[PDB]
Amino acid sequence: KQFAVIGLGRFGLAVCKELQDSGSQVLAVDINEDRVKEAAGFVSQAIVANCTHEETVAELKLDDYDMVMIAIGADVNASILATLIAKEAGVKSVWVKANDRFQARVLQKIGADHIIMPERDMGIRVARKMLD
Amino acid sequence: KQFAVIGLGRFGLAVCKELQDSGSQVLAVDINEDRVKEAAGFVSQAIVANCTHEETVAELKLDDYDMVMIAIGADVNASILATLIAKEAGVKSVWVKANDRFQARVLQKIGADHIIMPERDMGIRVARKMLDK
Amino acid sequence: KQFAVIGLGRFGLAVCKELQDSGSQVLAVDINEDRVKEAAGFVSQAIVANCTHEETVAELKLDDYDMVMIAIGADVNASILATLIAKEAGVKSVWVKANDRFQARVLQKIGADHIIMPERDMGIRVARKMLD
Amino acid sequence: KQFAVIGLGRFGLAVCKELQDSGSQVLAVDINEDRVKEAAGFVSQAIVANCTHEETVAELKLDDYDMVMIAIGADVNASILATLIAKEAGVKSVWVKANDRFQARVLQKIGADHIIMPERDMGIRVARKMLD
Amino acid sequence: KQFAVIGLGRFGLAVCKELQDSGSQVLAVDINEDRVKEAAGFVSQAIVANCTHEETVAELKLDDYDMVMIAIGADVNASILATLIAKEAGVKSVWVKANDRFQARVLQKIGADHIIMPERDMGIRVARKMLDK
Amino acid sequence: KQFAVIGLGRFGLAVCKELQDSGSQVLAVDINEDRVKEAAGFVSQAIVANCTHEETVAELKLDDYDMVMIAIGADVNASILATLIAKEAGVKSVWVKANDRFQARVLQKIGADHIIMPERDMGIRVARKMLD
Amino acid sequence: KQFAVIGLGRFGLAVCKELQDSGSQVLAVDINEDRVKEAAGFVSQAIVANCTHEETVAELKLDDYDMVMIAIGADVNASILATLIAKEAGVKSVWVKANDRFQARVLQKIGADHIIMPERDMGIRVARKMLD
Amino acid sequence: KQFAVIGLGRFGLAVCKELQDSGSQVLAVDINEDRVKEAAGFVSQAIVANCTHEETVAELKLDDYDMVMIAIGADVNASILATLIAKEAGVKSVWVKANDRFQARVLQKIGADHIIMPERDMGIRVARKMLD
Amino acid sequence: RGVFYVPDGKAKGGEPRIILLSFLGVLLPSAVLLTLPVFSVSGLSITDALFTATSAISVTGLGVVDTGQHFTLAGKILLMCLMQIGGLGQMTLSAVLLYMFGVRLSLRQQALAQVNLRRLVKKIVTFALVAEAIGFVFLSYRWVPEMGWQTGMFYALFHSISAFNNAGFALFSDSMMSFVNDPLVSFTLAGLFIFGGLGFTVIGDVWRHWRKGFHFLHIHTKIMLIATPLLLLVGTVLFWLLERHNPNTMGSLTTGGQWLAAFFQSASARTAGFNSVDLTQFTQPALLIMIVLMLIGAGSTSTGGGIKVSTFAVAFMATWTFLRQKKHVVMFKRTVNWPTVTKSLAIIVVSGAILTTAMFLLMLTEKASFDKVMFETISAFATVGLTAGLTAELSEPGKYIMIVVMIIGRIGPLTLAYMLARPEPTLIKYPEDTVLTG
Amino acid sequence: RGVFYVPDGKKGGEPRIILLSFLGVLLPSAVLLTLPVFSVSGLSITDALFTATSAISVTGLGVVDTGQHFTLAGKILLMCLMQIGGLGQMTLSAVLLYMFGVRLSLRQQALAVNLRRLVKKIVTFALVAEAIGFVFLSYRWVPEMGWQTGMFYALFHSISAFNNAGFALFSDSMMSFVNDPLVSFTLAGLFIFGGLGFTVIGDVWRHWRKGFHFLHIHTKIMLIATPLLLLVGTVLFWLLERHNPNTMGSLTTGGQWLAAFFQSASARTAGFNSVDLTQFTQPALLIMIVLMLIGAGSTSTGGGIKVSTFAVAFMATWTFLRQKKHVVMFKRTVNWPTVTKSLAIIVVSGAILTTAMFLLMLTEKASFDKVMFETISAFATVGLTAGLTAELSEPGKYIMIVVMIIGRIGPLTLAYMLARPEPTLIKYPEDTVLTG
Ligand SMILES: Nc1ncnc2c1ncn2[C@@H]1O[C@H](COP(=O)(O)OP(=O)(O)O)[C@@H](O)[C@H]1O
Ligand SMILES: Nc1ncnc2c1ncn2[C@@H]1O[C@H](COP(=O)(O)OP(=O)(O)O)[C@@H](O)[C@H]1O
Ligand SMILES: Nc1ncnc2c1ncn2[C@@H]1O[C@H](COP(=O)(O)OP(=O)(O)O)[C@@H](O)[C@H]1O
Ligand SMILES: Nc1ncnc2c1ncn2[C@@H]1O[C@H](COP(=O)(O)OP(=O)(O)O)[C@@H](O)[C@H]1O
Ligand SMILES: [K+]
Ligand SMILES: [K+]
Ligand SMILES: [Mg+2]
Ligand SMILES: [Mg+2]
Repeated sequence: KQFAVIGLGRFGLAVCKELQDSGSQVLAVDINEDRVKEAAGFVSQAIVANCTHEETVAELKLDDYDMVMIAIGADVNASILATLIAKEAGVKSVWVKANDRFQARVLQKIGADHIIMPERDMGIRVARKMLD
Repeated sequence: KQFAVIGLGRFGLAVCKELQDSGSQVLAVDINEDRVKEAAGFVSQAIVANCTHEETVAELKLDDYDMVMIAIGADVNASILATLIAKEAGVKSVWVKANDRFQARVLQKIGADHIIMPERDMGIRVARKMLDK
Repeated sequence: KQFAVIGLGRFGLAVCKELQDSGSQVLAVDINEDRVKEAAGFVSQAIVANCTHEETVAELKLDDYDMVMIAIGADVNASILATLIAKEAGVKSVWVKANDRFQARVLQKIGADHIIMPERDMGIRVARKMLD
Repeated sequence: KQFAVIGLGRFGLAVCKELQDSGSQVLAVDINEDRVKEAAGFVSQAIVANCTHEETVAELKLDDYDMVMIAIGADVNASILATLIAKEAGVKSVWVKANDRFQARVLQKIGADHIIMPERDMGIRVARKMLD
Repeated sequence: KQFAVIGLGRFGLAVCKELQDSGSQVLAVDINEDRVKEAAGFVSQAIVANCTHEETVAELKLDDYDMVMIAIGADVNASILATLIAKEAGVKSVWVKANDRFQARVLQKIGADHIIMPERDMGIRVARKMLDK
Repeated sequence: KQFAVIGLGRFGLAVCKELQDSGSQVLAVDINEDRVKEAAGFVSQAIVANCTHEETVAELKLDDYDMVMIAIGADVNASILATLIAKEAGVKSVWVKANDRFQARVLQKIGADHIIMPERDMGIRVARKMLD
Repeated sequence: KQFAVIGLGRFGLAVCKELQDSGSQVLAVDINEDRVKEAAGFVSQAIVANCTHEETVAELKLDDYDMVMIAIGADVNASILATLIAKEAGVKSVWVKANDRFQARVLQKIGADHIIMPERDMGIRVARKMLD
Repeated sequence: KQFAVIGLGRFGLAVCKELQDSGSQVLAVDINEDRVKEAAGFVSQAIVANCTHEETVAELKLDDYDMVMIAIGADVNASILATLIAKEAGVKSVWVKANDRFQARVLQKIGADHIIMPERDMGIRVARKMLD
Repeated sequence: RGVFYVPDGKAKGGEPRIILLSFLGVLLPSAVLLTLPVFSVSGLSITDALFTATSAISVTGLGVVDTGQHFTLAGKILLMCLMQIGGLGQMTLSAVLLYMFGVRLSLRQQALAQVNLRRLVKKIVTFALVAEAIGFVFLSYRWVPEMGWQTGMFYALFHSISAFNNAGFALFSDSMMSFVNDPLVSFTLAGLFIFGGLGFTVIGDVWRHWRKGFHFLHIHTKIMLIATPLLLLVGTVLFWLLERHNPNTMGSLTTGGQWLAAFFQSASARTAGFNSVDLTQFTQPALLIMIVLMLIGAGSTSTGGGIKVSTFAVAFMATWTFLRQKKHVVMFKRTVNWPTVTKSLAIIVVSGAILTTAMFLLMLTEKASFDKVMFETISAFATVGLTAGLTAELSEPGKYIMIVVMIIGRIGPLTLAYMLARPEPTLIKYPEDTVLTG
Repeated sequence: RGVFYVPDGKKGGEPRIILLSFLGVLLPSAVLLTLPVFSVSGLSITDALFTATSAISVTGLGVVDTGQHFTLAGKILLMCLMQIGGLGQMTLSAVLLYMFGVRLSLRQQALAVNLRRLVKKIVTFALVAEAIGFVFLSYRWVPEMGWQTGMFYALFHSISAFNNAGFALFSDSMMSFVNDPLVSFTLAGLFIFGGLGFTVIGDVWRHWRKGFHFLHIHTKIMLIATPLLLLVGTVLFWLLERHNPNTMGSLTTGGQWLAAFFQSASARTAGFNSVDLTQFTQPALLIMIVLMLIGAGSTSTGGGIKVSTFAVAFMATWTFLRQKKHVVMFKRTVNWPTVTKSLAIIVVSGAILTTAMFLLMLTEKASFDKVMFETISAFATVGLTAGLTAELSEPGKYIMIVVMIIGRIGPLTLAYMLARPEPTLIKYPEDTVLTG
């Protein structure tokens, strides 16, 4: 019902658009204001915030939301740190977007619920769609 | 079924994994010798080449394969040029990976049979999976 | 008879000079402010803008202009994307300067009405000039 | 109608193509062997040689030819030197391609008969085609 | 006194050289064989291996060592991953060098006992020498 | 006890912080203005200047200060030039950070009074800590 | 007695310093104003001018100076054009500082009296000094 | 009678040419394969190597040669490193080419016996030739 | 704590809209309230109530009617609340917008490469009450014995609020004329609008970092801590010199009374409104000096002012930099960037343009000497409220114009500051051409 | 031809040239005016130096009557002095602008018409305009005054009007010609053209065929603002003075409009007053003060801050109020340094005017409107008096002299100090200061 997306890049914006189409309350959070404005009309609430900062995450009650997406791809360190703050903040389900396999090993092994590497996953399915 | 993969990045290597594990024979092309050596371990044929040159693409005989995959991500010029060369060669079906919508519509004008944009497609499917349907 | 010249390199200034001297009003667009200042002397209106942005082209109102020249030579991506955006903006006639035959076929397939290759065309005409 | 072309770039290949189509015997010189092989099928005679090397030019006997094309674009210094050697050898009429106005001014002041600037001339003539 | 050093960089060699001169048994691990040979004459035992591979670390038996030093600076992601493996292997004390404060803040939340930022630590420690010269 | 710290990087700021906290006035110099702003809060005086130019160092009056620290890490050439110019300026005690053994020996030959290699020294003293 | 040097780089500034210390009136001309400021104290008259421009060279009466030095090194076309304009203007003796063998060959073909190759002449000189 | 030249630029090629034409035996060391090949047409021994690494310096035994000439021009750091390692090896006499005065004085502090600045030396010598 | 904000949506400054509606959102309900006969003994006209409501919300203190008599006890309390809303409301509102402006700046810096708002508001309210409490007890020390327990506290608490808020409203027929030689009230009021017109940022910075010393204070704090005593000193000395020999207003005082009157007028010139001495019989050279003082105003985040002291300080040292032809404007070893220099210069030129049209209009609607017209226009625009006699004889069209001047002068410089901060971005830019100036 | 210059050597240096030129022309004139050959009765040192300052600064303010107190030799001296003031200021500004453009072009080349003919064109334009004014004025004054008196007054007043000096040979300046249109438009055209600027005249001369669109930005700004300023001044002066019996109430409908237009045109740094300013109402006095501040064109004979400066300030204020990123005039962006120059000129002029007004109210005892009007007139070089110049004291004369000197050279000097300041090798950190 209530969803939170951190990082409003290509992957984050795409998630928000479908989540709003299904009539669900989605929270979009991003460090860059310019990207928040792009997703402002596609989400219920749009906030410019730094999810690396522990106190900022505390105020935005992410534990109330059912699912949380960390969709930061450029900074390998920021995604790892944002995931670790979300888990200690009390988020039950944390989904993390990983760009490389080395990061995916860390995120899974520190306790992230779901690990998503967009380039690999279509790599599997595009092959499957060619096969059949 | 024989498949051709152009580009040996994260996407191309995943395609090679799945296709080889599915029992098919694939040919892998990349410009960097480091990536083709890793791919040579499992692919049927691994060749280092540039797919933006007409003669090199003609030597590879891409027209034999029913499905040709282009996985050039960083260089949009290389992706568009390789797609154009493959289409001019006479390959029946072309699948190309695109990073943004402008590249997607340029590939649409060129005539790529199927265009895959991993970021937005995973956004769509992850949203669907969160919606539990 | 209004013209729009996008790209103010060596080709663009020559086109603007020959167009203005013929009594027709032209619009000059470039990202380099120095070249816009150079063209501003003899051009009816000169604008510092990026034509690879779809919103920038929309407010430029290139659809009003009868014919649009895209004279971006160095950046192939800029030429391709400007041609695509101009065609998607519903402009009647698009003329594009191409630096390579691979670029020429791409521009033709996008939908550019006339494609100019300076080195090839000048070569053909110089060879013809040698005959007579 | 006997002609010679020095340098087999895009402009040089176009000149050779059109001039062979017109039905005249030509000799093409280029420092790179691959372009000589590409143009050998079209041109009457193609020899791999350097025209900044004076005894090579003397062997080539360029003074027999009515008109000569020097179409070296990348190296301005090579173009000026080739023009000087061609003029010293006794060529009645020399035509040289210039990429920049400074090179064109140097070439005119040293004594080149005709100066071809592909971008500008195409600029005026494309604009003239635009008018009608 | 049992010690292990992970990553034979500039910081790694300095740790290995000083610690061996005291008379302690030290293990030197590095992915690059060339830097292992340079440390061969300054350590008791040096093995060329990757410590981000889970199976390799079990062979090394890092649990017996009293202290482990992770001195990977170039790849911050490898430094984070190597710290997790040592903790999972049961190493009582893990010392990791951090180039940036962002990496250090992650490392503290991991559970690394000591976090070493050599450039900042010399900042106070050299400056204190200035006061009393 | 007047100190001058040239280069306000990770090492430089910590030196400035400790020196100022210990009750002494320090001078902070850096070419990156945004990095000068951070030090300007806790440093007696901060200056945006290039210390590889002789006249700039002359205007800085580094000769008055008791001790000068050069903490330029990435640019080896800049560190060498700063150390040399400081010695010509007439600084009594010069302390220079070194990132390489060849750099350290070059600085020693120039006349640097104290040479600090943070990685090597930190490794030695951390090894001492682990021993005890 | 009367010397004119165009280009106030490392070579031209040294020429000025030696010629004026010898006790002769020297004209230092450079397009960049900062170099003219640096060389202004040494030389009798310092002028910021563009010797690429024919009218400026005509106004600055270089034809009465005993010898004229063209010491532009970076731009080959600018140096060639300055030499050729100086020869056209009636300068009896023109010495040109050339950086490349192709440039030296072109200048020799033009008619420059003396050609100076800086590192090459040092090549022979230092070789002879090592030999004896 | 045995000489070693580090760096195969125009200065290095000229010094090798004159040393050979005077009848001496020279060793040419450089990093670029094309230039060491060009020197190999006439040098007694041509080795492609980097002179900033100690092991190669010890392997090719600079200490045997009486005179070593270091002609690294573009990279100041490479020239400083080559001079430092040459002095460390124990070669009696080191000659190094410097581009600017700061590099020259750093080299003098390091211990280079003779320092060559081609630009300023040409300046003085051509001024002397100008005088008489 | 949580440093975040919700973007307004699809990129021009909306803070000018926030300021404009906040001022109009309180003036209109206050205007209709004053029409009720419960607050006035005889009732007010729509124009008179609007002028009074504007003056109370703007805390200018200009009165078309006598405050002490025309208003009832309920009306006097109503005036008391409004000048809290005008002075402390702007001080809180400016601090809130300044806090949010920094938050947007901080997050954008993090993207490229402090207490919470509720906590900050508590200190602003706490500072206002404790300051008015100190003034209340000191003023009660004198007025309670003279007028009684209940009247003494009310007059003391009224004037403590008015002085701190830079309102200048007085419950006596003559504003502080009966206390020319009285130091207790003259200094208690003086301290109230000196610290009231100092800025919360200056008080807050000194409160939190006084131990580090003056050198490590913020640039804005250092400017206000030097210029305000400097302005008070030059105002006191220069008023004393030009008024010591004028028999009408200050010539009949004692030597200590000379300086007390001179200091009180200079302190109240910087947007307070109290006048220990009569301004009608106040010489022209001293009128110009007071006119300059009114324009210079109080601090940026204070209860009142015109253009602020920092705005005047930057332009003053920008001129010094220009005449010495320095590349950068420097104070306290800090460079003031060109956009800040442009803001300071733009506020002065825009204010002068507004003042000229306002001055021109008044001489058309009403007929009086120009020196009186300029003085009244500056007082309304700079929110000082010091009158020269033209206010009493104001006409109906003149009242409307003076209302607009009070509103524009109250919000103008702060609003124009934020328009310069965040202009609307454009994708189309025109070529630059040189225009001859000088 | 040759585009080159010799560097100064070793801050802005043209302010020094302007200041030394003004002082080295003022001092000899002050020395000459003490000689009794030029004055029938002789002048005091203070009065003579005040007259020299008014002549060189072409302010036209007179502590003594021009027609009576000066002899024929002195009258010719005044003509030469006001030529020097106006035409020399125009020529010096043109020469400095030419040298600035030369340095700009050379630095542009390094990064990536000659002066003599320009001076000849300035003198030719001045003589042609002055000859046209002379013949037009002689058409009227020669028949009524004689052959040689008629030519002399016509030439004198043509010189004064073109140079924007305002010196008149009658006891009351242009008071006797309120309803005469010939002299009114003859003088008006002279300081409208004289105050238009040589840059505008040259740009229209060389590029009128391409049309108004392809003219330079400064030329367009002047050609739009000058008629607009003239029209608004005429309309305001007609509206505010058509019911005042003392100035325009007794005149005819055409006469009222003629007087209003003449006052509007002469308020822009000319100095001629067809009507009396002593009996001039307060709002119209404020309007005329604003007009005097706005002044004439940049490279002209006028004074005060120039019309282009006021236009840039106006458009910048409009841009700020609309919160636009760039100041745009005629589809051209005005760069931030130019806006800063305009605003700084306004602020510095205002500060100087405030100090001067305070000093005058100290030394002299008069109402504020008179003191402010006189200060604006002296600083803006207009020279229009409101009855305070005749009652000046000696310290008042000194202060007015300083105001005239600073006003004549100030705005151009402050423009050129901003043009190329001292470079610095030491910079301090940037810190934010709250404004507004
Ligand atoms: N012209 C080309 N022909 C063949 N392969 C190419 C060409 N250009 C790039 N490639 C290869 O395609 C791969 C794509 O990598 P990248 O652009 O990083 O996307 P990803 O690695 O995410 O798939 C690269 O490893 C590169 O070696
Ligand atoms: N995205 C863009 N939008 C508009 N103009 C552009 C863009 N990219 C490049 N240009 C302009 O197009 C011109 C073509 O560049 P260049 O290759 O130098 O021209 P030429 O072919 O004459 O050499 C450049 O001057 C550049 O300013
Ligand atoms: N020539 C110079 N003069 C003064 N300061 C310099 C100069 N060159 C570099 N610096 C400063 O020295 C600092 C050193 O930073 P860096 O090289 O990243 O080392 P660290 O890892 O200690 O930050 C840089 O912030 C840079 O601004
Ligand atoms: N580390 C190095 N070891 C050996 N040779 C080098 C090294 N670095 C540069 N060189 C050589 O020194 C030569 C000098 O280069 P360059 O400055 O371009 O020519 P020149 O010095 O003649 O102007 C180059 O040819 C280069 O190959
Ligand atoms: K007030
Ligand atoms: K005048
Ligand atoms: Mg250079
Ligand atoms: Mg070389």
